[PDB]
Parts: sequence; structure tokens; C-alpha cells
Amino acid sequence: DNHLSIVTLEEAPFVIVEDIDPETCVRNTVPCRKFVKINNSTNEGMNVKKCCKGFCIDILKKLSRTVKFTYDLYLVTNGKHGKKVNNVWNGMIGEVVYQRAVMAVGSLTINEERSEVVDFSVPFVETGISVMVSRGTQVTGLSDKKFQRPHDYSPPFRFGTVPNGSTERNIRNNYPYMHQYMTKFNQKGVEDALVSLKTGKLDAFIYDAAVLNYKAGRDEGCKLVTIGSGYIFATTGYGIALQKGSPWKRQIDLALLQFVGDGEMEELETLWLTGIC
Amino acid sequence: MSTRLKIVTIHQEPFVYVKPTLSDGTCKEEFTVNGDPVKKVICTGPNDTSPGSPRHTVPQCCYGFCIDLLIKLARTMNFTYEVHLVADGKFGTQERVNKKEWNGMMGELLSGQADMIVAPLTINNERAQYIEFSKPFKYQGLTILVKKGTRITGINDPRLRNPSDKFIYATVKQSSVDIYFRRQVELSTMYRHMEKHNYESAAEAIQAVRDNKLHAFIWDSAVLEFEASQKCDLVTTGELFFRSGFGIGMRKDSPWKQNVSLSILKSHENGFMEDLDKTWVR
Ligand SMILES: CCNC(=O)c1c(C)sc2nc(Cc3cccc(C(F)(F)F)c3F)cc(=O)n12
Ligand SMILES: N[C@@H](CCC(=O)O)C(=O)O
Ligand SMILES: [Ca+2]
Repeated sequence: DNHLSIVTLEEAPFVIVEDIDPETCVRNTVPCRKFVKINNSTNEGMNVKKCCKGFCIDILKKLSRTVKFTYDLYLVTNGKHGKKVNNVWNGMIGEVVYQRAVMAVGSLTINEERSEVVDFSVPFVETGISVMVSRGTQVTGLSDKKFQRPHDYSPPFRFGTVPNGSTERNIRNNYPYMHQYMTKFNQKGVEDALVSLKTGKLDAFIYDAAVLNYKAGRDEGCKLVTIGSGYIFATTGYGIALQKGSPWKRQIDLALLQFVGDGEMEELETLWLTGIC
Repeated sequence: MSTRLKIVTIHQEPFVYVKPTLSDGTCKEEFTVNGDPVKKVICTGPNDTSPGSPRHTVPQCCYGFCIDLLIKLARTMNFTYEVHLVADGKFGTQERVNKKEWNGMMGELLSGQADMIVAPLTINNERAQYIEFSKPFKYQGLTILVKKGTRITGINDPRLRNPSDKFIYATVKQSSVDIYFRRQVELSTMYRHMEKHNYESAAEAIQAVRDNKLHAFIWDSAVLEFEASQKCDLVTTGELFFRSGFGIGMRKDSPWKQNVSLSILKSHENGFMEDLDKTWVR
């Protein structure tokens, strides 16, 4: 019982999805399947063979080798990272909860409500909530009065997040006025948000610290920056989600702690996350 | 009859301050700059800190980041407790006796002398094989403390990588830093120098840097930076290496482990941990 069903989600540079050789998965890529629908009037669809790489994919390769398991990697199609709807989990969290996956590998934020339904590994990427602005925008951080009391300003500060993830959940829990205000500025994804920040349609973009630090490091002309020295509110980490009571957790934690000690994590950070800016 | 959890901690400012009680046996009522009262606990511990010497246990006063964290954990989870300082004054390493033994707070937790470790205890592979660590309450790293005037690039400075009896450096004996410099083959040269000068405590070592007895002290950034900001005659040098977290330590069969990590995650998410960080560290 060594061959494991593993779920992932694309989010550069953590998980990058590519098309297969027009015949298999070359280089540092691993095979990952994605279930694609024939149409929207059916449940019928087909698995499309893709290729996966990135920081989290390298961690999965090291774990597979160290912990001695083989796997069938697939991309989640029902939601993204994980959202609880009327006590029903979707995304990568849902796949683990409903036992369609042994583990979820990716840019998956550890938080209290997810920890109630899945077991998380020790953290292996430092993250939390950061604020991206165009260089020169004056905000102290998430607790600035421009965020906390937006209508005290003329015109009010325009800021949003990509909903349904750990960032929105945290803001909903901590800052009720800010949350109900932000919803008109919900962004479909990170690429749309960055373009809204550049087209002057958004003043600030609040999201996962690790992904924003990466995007700031590669921004063309280094126009978009994270506030402070890349300050992190609600500090947390990415972790591997495993089913509660999983026999795999002990060895995965021990292997991740071994990787940090040997400087193997620092190498992955150099290879995938560092940038020009 | 006591079903109270036995908590082991260690003297380590700004996480754990240790002070004498007043003559009535109570703790001096003190306040923060925020005007709030400093929460304090009675913590029993040896008076004679010297090694290979008799340990006379006396009630003392404990406070700080880790005590505030314990109070919140006990409040949240509804457990009763009693605090004591580790009898041998160490964090904990596994040493060869054929048999191997854990010392420090690690040894106390494994023997049953303690039910939980609440201290700035580094989460590492060696310890995680024997105990359960909570999700981290703090993420930090290793840095170097020197007397002001000394110039060092960091860990990769020729004065560290090529040791001599001219420049003396060390860390704390039987600690996670001791473990790290011993495990890593690339740090063997560095370890061979250190094993001759390593101190019994971080406080003994920080004092020896001030007294020009020790030239460089390699330790946790969360402790060193606090010390550097308080004592301006000492400065932290170089960039951070060996990043690691601090966690609550429990035995693998503890019924509290899931709720200890859930409480730590709740505290990071609602700003409580950042409040502790503002009160004690920054
Ligand atoms: C395998 C051991 N892991 C590490 O040494 C490690 C990284 C390598 S990146 C990272 N990031 C945090 C950030 C963090 C701070 C506070 C609380 C949490 C959380 F509770 F979520 F775990 C964090 F993840 C903590 C942490 O230990 N690591
Ligand atoms: N990493 C986040 C997704 C992005 C975010 O909401 O900041 C999560 O696991 O929910
Ligand atoms: Ca663990």
C-alpha cells in the first residue's frame, strides 16, 4: 500500500503545469493528470496527461525518494486550495477529507479550521498575508486605517483579494467591516489582480505572502512591491495535508526536518523563489 | 491527588525571565509600558546553578513571552498546571552513556518529570523522533553576537571557518545549536573549536562576550537580537542561517497535542502571538 493518490493545484513557482511532449514528461517534470469535461451538460470527461514542476514538485520528489512511496499525481478540478461551504469542503482540502487523495501537495496554507479536518505536516515555506501596492503607495500594513475604515477617505482606497482561500477567511474572521467592503474588489486570480494594480483600477492587492514576494521579485521594472520589508500578518506556512490519523505524517515530518537541516530547502528557495527585484 | 500538568521551562529572556520571590513568597507586582500587569507564575528551581553540585529547589518568579503563552493555552484548553525550571539547566541533546540518553527538558519530558515543555525549544529532526512538537509559535534562525567594534561577515567569515586560539567562539552545551554543528559534516572544523569553549547557559555566554572572555556567541536570533537591543555594547553580526521554529514539546501519547497546535494556529490568526511579540520581543 505504497502507491499513493496525490492532489495538487497550479500556482507558480510552487506548482507549474506544462503540456506533454507532442511523447512523455522530460527534464525535472513529473506526470500529472487533469480531468477535463467534454461539455457543461454532462459529467463525462477525460483525463489529460500533463507535466508538473516547481518548488513543491521538487519537495514531492525528495519525499517520494526518502519516505519510499510512488504516486499518481492529479490536479484538483472541484475548487482550488480549500473552502468550507455549509460544512462541506471543496478544493485540495476536500479531496483529502473525502479520501480521494492521501495527501495534498502545493501552495496550501496551514490554518486552524483546515487543521480540524486534515493533518498537516510541519511547515516547509514561510507565508501569511502580505499587501502588494505600486511603489510609493502609503500604507503601514493590514491594520492601516485606509483598510480598517475605508470610507474615512475621499475617494476610498480600492483593495481586494482572490476570494475563497485562507486570506479571505482570515480577513472575514478578523476585520468584518474591511471584508464586507472589499468584496466588490474580488479578483478572479493573481494575474488579473496584478494587471488591475498596473492599469490603476486597484490601489492594493492583499494575498498569500509567499506568492506576492515571488511576483514582486520578478515584476517588470520593479513597479509592484510588498509593504514593509515584505511584512507578514497572520504568519503561517505551507504544509502537506494528510488524512487525520495518516500513517504517512511521521516520516514526512522527519524527512522535511532532515531537508532543512541539510541545507536542501535553502537550495530550492534559491532555485525557485529568488528574483531580480 | 494533583492531576495538574507539570510544565518544564528554562531561564531564557525575553521568553522566560526568572526572578526571586519577595519575602512573603509572592511575585513583585510589575506593569508593562502599555500599563497592563505582567502576569507572573511561581516556578520552583535549583538555586545553585553550578555543575556536578547539589540542587536545592526553591520557589521563584517566572514571566515572559512563554509564560503568557502557557496561561493562554491553559485558559483555552482548561488545564491546571505547575511550573518548574529544568534541574540541569539545559535544553536537551541525546548523548551516549552503548545506551543513549536525553538530558535537559527533553530528558525530563521523556522520564515523566514533565508533561509539557513551554520554552523557546527548537524543533529539529533528532527531538521529533522522540517527542511531539506543536506547530511553531515562532519562526527564527541562528545569528552571531559580538562586542561592538568586532567586524565579521557572518558564519562564512575566515575567523570562524579557519579556527585559531586567538579568536574564541562558542554556543550553549546540550542545545539544538550544539546538535546542528555536530550533525553537519560541513561544520566539523567549527564544532572542534566550539566543543572546547561551549557555555552552560546563554546568559553565562552573553556575559563572557561583555567581559571579553568569549569573542563570538552563535545562538537563536530571537534571543540575540533582544539582547543586542537592550545591551548596546553588544551587536548581532551577519545574516541569518539555519532557520528553525520554536514549538511546545509533549510526549507522543499526550491527549493535548491536537488542541495545543490548534490553539497556537488560532493565536497566530487572531493577532495574539503578534501581541506577545510586541510586548516581549520587539
Ligand atoms: C520542516 C521545518 N520547517 C521549517 O524550518 C520552516 C521552513 C523551511 S519555512 C517555515 N516557515 C515557518 C513559518 C511559521 C511561523 C509561525 C507559525 C507557523 C505555522 F503554525 F503555520 F506552522 C509557521 F509555519 C515555520 C517553519 O518552521 N518553517
Ligand atoms: N495558499 C492559500 C491560497 C491563497 C490565499 O488565499 O492567500 C490557501 O491555501 O488558501
Ligand atoms: Ca511533529
